[PDB]
Amino acid sequence: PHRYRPGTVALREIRRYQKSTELLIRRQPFARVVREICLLFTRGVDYRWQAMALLALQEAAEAFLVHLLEDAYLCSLHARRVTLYPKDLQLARRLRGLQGEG
Amino acid sequence: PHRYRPGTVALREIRRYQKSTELLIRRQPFARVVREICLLFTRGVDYRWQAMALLALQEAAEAFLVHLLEDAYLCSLHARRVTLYPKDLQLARRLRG
Amino acid sequence: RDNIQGITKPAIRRLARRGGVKRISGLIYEETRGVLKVFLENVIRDAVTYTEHAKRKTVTAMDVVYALKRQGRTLYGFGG
Amino acid sequence: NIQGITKPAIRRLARRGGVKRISGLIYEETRGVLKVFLENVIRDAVTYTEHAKRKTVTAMDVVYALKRQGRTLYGFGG
Amino acid sequence: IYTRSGRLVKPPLSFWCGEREFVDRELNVTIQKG
Amino acid sequence: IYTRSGRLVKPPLSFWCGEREFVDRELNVTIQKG
Amino acid sequence: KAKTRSSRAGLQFPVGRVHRLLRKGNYSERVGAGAPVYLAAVLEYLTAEILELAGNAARDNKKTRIIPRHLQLAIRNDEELNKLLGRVTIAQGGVLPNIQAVLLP
Amino acid sequence: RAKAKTRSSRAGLQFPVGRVHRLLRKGNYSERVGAGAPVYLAAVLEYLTAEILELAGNAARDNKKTRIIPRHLQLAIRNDEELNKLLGRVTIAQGGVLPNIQAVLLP
Amino acid sequence: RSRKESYSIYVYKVLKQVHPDTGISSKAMGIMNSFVNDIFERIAGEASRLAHYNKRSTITSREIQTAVRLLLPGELAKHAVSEGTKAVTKYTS
Amino acid sequence: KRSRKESYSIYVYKVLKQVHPDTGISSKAMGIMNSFVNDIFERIAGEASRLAHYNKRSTITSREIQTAVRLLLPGELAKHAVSEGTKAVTKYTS
DNA sequence: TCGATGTATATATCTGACTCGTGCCTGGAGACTAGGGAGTAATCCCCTTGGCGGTTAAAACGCGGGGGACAGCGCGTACGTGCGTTTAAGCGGTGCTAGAGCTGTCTACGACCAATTGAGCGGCCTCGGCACCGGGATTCTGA
DNA sequence: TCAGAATCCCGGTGCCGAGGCCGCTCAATTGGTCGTAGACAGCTCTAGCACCGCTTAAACGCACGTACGCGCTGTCCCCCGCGTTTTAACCGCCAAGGGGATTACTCCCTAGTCTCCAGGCACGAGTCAGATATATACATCGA
Repeated sequence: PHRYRPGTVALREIRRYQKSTELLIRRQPFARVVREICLLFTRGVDYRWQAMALLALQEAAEAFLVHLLEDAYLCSLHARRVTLYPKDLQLARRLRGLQGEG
Repeated sequence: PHRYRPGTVALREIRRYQKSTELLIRRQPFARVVREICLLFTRGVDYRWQAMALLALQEAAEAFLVHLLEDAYLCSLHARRVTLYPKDLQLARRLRG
Repeated sequence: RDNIQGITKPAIRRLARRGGVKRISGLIYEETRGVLKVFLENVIRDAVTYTEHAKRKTVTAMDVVYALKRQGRTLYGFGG
Repeated sequence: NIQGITKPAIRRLARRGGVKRISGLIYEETRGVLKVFLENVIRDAVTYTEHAKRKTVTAMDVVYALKRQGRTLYGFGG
Repeated sequence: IYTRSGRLVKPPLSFWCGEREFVDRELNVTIQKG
Repeated sequence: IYTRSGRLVKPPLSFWCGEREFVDRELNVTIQKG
Repeated sequence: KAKTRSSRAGLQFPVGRVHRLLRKGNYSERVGAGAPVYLAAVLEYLTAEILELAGNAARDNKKTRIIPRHLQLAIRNDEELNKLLGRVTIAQGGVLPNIQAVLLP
Repeated sequence: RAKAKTRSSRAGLQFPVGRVHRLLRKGNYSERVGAGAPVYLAAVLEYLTAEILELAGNAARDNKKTRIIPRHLQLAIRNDEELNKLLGRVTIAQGGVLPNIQAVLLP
Repeated sequence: RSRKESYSIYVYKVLKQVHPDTGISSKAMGIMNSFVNDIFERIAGEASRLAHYNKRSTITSREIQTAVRLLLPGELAKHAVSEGTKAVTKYTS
Repeated sequence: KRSRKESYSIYVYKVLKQVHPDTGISSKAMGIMNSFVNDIFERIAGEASRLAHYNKRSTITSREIQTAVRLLLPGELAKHAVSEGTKAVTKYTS
């Protein structure tokens, strides 16, 4: 039968996903996570969330994650590797810390 | 005779220069460099620098360079080398910029 | 099923693909989930503080905008 | 006179940064980085002192330029 | 290690590994870890 | 490419490599390479 | 008769509204006459540059309506304009398509 | 008229309250300012100053020196979990760096 | 309801002026609104700080020029100062 | 003679003689204290002004300063700052 | 080097929001007082020369060698990839109510201001932490 | 393990910077108007949350394969560590005037207001890109 080589399918995914602008995380689970975190922070008070606020939060989180993964893969390529590794994320967050953390 | 193995003097230098807090760049060359840059920027109009104006600039430059070198060496040790290479500075400036 | 597991492996893979990543290790997902959790914690705490100062019992999309702007990442397209 | 920043001085700065081994090409890169940083800071300081219709750049202008650039500086300023 | 106020001062934590100081609505600090 | 104003729009340059634009009191740009 | 201050200077952006924002925005005790017109001129020039780039990007995409994707493509492809908006994220803007040469076989 | 008591004395604070109130009005922050805002701000400032000074004095005493110097200030500030984050983007004149040699280099 | 003032007519006018046969959707138009507001905030804040640093209580035409010099980079700054000077010169007449 | 320049040197010294009575302070350290106090004051006042403006008000009350403190200080510092400020304002009210 | 197997672009073909249009308020255009800048002016101080010069502490050049480190070859495992389930997201319509959002309206509150007067600046000045002067020590490396 | 040699401790000296002291002078406290900002009630109506049915994408297993990362050549080369010569930074120093920085002054430009009016804002009406079916040059593994 037919079977693509390992890697030539991920390139198509990269090209497809750098072209579109739709959100990548499922909407409902992200809203549930946001509600849980807000409830845990506010200690039992039920706060209502607008429809637009969840969307804005999801957009910001997705952009931040994409940029962080870009920097992590930059580090991985610097280390003479093509695989993203957990230490790469830690190094990327360390190089742009308290100034860029917030 | 007596000859220390390579490397064991770097650690002593590191401790000696980290314990103390003085400036690590001579005043006159840095002042001349700053004046040259200001003269080139202003394009021909002489500018006078106060006594404390040069000191603050030197302090800021020294602190920035020290922190950048720390980040670059961290990048190198991630890259599994003990030597600070030029590409490490470029990576450090790219990631935090 | 814990909520933080709602961000599944395919979602992280798609985010990495948008980020240019070609190959992914099996231990990335937990670290990414932790980073997302801490970012959400910070932003939501700031937004809830902004809302509570206004004597409101529901948070709006504008409060999230000020929270993100204060944290350092300005957002465009939601009023300011 | 960018050569005024001597080679041992870069070594001393690296030693204060915990650097144990230095390549031979690091010095030119460090000189370039120092030059660009100084260019930006001096540009902002010169603009600040120009707005005040002054002819001597004071430490306050340098402090304000550094604060605007992102790195606050304590001490100087009185 | 304590202060006059009483906050437990310790050497700075490693945020890059997930360690953080959680803060709630009532400002009660909960020390977290990676 | 040129704008209706007349300035030359250029792709972003590798600032980490030292490439930089020179400004002056005349605000005349000068592309500088690293 | 009535003559708007925006039309006197040939400015599309308002001058009265900008002056009101400057006065009511607790920026300073007093504001001069030329500050609102200068602000309006600068804002109009920046908006015009953004719109030129966005329109060219939209034309290159075989469209006639400007969208966040076009604004993101135009803003991040100009150096002088990317630096000004470096710390800004644009909703539904995507990313600039690039793949590092090492990955390409 | 009777005797006059400073607002710092009334509130039991060492930092000035009239000066903070004047700086709030003259700084163009809002059209009007309340009456408890300067007291609140002065209390916060005094707490922060006391924390910094106490840590600096402890660091100076650990060095067998009876005078606080910028090196002592840097040592106090950079060894705190929260105070480091509050002053993360700040360079202190004549402060040096924390002694930190990583374990990989050690023979 | 309540009036919600925004830079709508002006943005559409500039789009008409510079690209005669194109339109802008709602999302991109709100993005442009936010961009204009952000730039105005930046310039006004820098001008206020410049006015306070020299112990002055007036935002003259000079202060905005120096704020534009400080914030906008390079050619953008040059063209912005040129256009602003042209506009104020035209207004004075 | 010369023009008066205002600084927090005397108040910082007064606070110093409350936690370490036998310890002095240099001049550069005094300047650093002045700069730090001014920076923190500017941060708090700016955040209070922004919070007042976002709610369409024209008054910086103690509530705005309290919220700015809650926003600008991490964790234990924030908690202790709110506690001390509330205590000081309560003592002032009487 | 070609067959063809998935395929993601081009080719034609029906449909809901952006740009029209118009009420209609609510926010923009003009004279005139008064404090904030512009221009002026003697004064002193600090900054840059233009030099003094000398001294001594870095800086530069050179040589020997020891350890990084880069290229390269081997093993094994794990993360990529295609195919058969099942599980929770997405869409649409109901509905109920919590809660934003606009209006009325006074009341406590902060701006404004003459008048004192004492806290907080500036200039002086001793003396004691502190840096510097000189004299014995534990840790690294060849034998 | 023994032998150089750099470092820290220890005591004695001279110094200049830092705590008080005195004098003085602006600005903060006391005390009292006077507009008005917003805190409190009241009402409308509008989105937000919970639910019910129906239609479809992640999860878990299974077989290659190629990325990588210690381990040994290997080797080689280049960056320390030290010695010897060079040089220029820096510390006291005369000086003197350009420009900051006064005071310190004296004389001309925007804010608030009342009168008038038009230009953006909100509320209805009409299609271009979104989606649906071919189709079709891409390109890419395996012989």
